[PDB]
Parts: sequence; structure tokens; C-alpha cells
Amino acid sequence: GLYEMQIPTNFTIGHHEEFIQTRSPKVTIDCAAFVCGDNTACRQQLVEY
Amino acid sequence: DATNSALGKIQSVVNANAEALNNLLNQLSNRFGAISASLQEILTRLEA
Repeated sequence: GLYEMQIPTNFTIGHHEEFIQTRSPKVTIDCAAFVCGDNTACRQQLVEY
Repeated sequence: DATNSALGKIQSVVNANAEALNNLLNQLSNRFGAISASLQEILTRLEA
């Protein structure tokens, strides 16, 4: 009984904050575009891969 | 016998796995070298 009042009385209420990520950007990659751009000569080799 | 959804998924799983292995197999034909994907063609055409 004393203890609950020795600890900041009247049952005072305070607060905390927290953060959880849960996600990331939906990254997508056009493999062919990455390796070769508009360069047809490149795309014509890339097809083997 | 009436386009069952589970059967759809089951066949899709089987097919997906088959594709993965076929892609790996097809990889052998890539011919990363200058002569041939066939080791035998390289070996019997080029100098040691």
C-alpha cells in the first residue's frame, strides 16, 4: 500500500512510442532492359542467356 | 471433373517445378564459349 504510492502517486499515466517496419518497396527489374537498352545488337546476343 | 480449383493449383505447382528444371537443363545449351556448348566439339576441334 505504501509502495504503490511511493512510486509516483495517484497512478499517474505516461507514455512510450514504438515503430515496426513490416514492409519495403516493391522493386522490380526488367532484366533485359538492365543488361541491354535500345541496343538491338545487344538484345540479339542476350537472347542466349 | 468440373474445373476444380485445387486441381488447378496442383497442376500449376507440378508444372512450375518442371519448368524450373527444364530451365536448368536448357542452360547447358548456352554456349558461353566461342566454339560450342558441346565439350566434345571444343575438344576435337581446338588445339589442346
